[PDB]
Order: sequence, then structure tokens, then C-alpha cells
Amino acid sequence: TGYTVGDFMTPRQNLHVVKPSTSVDDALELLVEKKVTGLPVIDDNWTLVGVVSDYDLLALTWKTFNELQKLISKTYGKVVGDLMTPSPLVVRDSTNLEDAARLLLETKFRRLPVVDADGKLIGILTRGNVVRAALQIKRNA
Amino acid sequence: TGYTVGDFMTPRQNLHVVKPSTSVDDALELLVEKKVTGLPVIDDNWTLVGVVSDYDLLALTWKTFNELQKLISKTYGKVVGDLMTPSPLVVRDSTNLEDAARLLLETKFRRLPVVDADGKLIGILTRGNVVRAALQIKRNA
Repeated sequence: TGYTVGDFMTPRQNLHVVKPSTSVDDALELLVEKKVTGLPVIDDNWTLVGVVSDYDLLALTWKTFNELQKLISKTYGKVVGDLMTPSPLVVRDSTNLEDAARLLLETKFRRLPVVDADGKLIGILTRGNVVRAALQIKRNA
Repeated sequence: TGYTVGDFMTPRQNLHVVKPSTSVDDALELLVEKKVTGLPVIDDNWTLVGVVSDYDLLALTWKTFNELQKLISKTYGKVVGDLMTPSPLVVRDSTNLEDAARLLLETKFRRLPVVDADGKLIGILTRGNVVRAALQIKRNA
């Protein structure tokens, strides 16, 4: 009963992923290039293994450009695996939308990777996706 | 001396703008489609008149889908103008990057519209832009 995550999630094709081996610098570049603040982390086979955020990659956040440069300088040789959150909360495409919506707010990541039965990353549910759903629904008898 | 906003700001062509007359619903749609949480508000001549965020449009922080639907239901007939923050902090393209970076953190909007001498919106400086700058600087020594 009711809509499901799969109805409104961000499709795999619009995901921005990194791996535990991705250098912090490259993850940061991806964040700024794709204009997102967090990234799902997969392994070589697209198994979802974690999530990582700007607040992980730039931990001690920064309050001045100088402090930021200091952080950027110390990223060399570091890798996503060291800073990521493993085993994050996930949902399935069949997950009830209202349940998923609740969960979004219970994870610091504020997004829910969507996985299939094999634990492969197939999408992500963002707060924006949930708002889009509420909007689309209003738009109907 | 040093880098300036103009060197790293988001170009006009990549802005997502609304007007004070934009319906709340359309602004919400634009937010979710462009995957941003805030929007500069311009008038018909691209004069920057304000800024508006998801937290403004959905005030009337939702914590469940049902609460969200309640909010979405009450957006009808409302416009951005009522909910926006007028006369926001802005910078110029010539603004010193370190100064601008500091300011980003002093505005709840967490972005700085960039205007020209006529007060026209010509870009925006985001935290992501500033991180991009620190990265680019490091790369070149």
C-alpha cells in the first residue's frame, strides 16, 4: 500500500560513486564537480560498502580559507576507505515511501542508498526525491 | 592581491533563479530538479532581489512524509516573494576570495550571490566553489 522508494529514487545512472580506494582528493573533486555533499561508496562490483561526506573528507568544518587550505594540504595519500561510514542504512526499491522518508532523517548522511537483493547500489533516496514525490502526488486526484 | 570571487564562482549560466512571483510549488520543483537547496531570486531584469531556501518554502523541517504532504498541500497560491529573504549579502567578482569565503559562513543561505555594478546577478559563490579553489591552488603548487 502506498508509493515505494523505487517510484521516486535517484536512478543508478545519476549516482556519483567512489570506492574505498578512491583518494580523498579525487572524492573531494567529485563532490565539488557534481555539486553534492556526500557520496555512496561501492566496491569494484557495485556492492554498496559505505557512504562518505564532505564532513568526513574535510574533518579535523573549516571556517576560513586558510583553514581549508590546511585541510586540503593534509589529504595527500589518504583514501576514502579510511574516512567512510561502512554498512550504512539502506532501503530497497520496494521499501514503503513513508517508511523511507522517516529514515532519511535518522541517518547523518541524510540519504538512503537503495540496494537490490544482491546488495548492489541501484539508486539513492534523497530528501529532494521525497519532496519531488509529495509534489507529484499533489498533482493528482 | 590573491584570488578573487570571479576566479571561482559559479557562472551565471549555471544559476537556478526564481522571481518573487514564482509560485512556491514551481520553486520547490526547481529545487528538486536542479538538486539545490536554495535559489537566488531575481526580478525581470536579473536584478538580484533576494534568496530563498527549502527551509523557507517548506516552513508553514518536516520529519515524516505525512507532515511533508501537509506542507506541500498548503503551498498552493503562495509565492516566493512572501517567503524570501530580501537584500541578501552579496559579493562582486573582484571580491577577495578569502574575504568571500569568510562571509559564506556568516549567511544562513551559505552562498553569496555575485553581482555586477548594476546589481545584476552574475554568479554565485558556494562552499563547493571555495573548496574547488583550494584544490586547484594546491594542484598548481
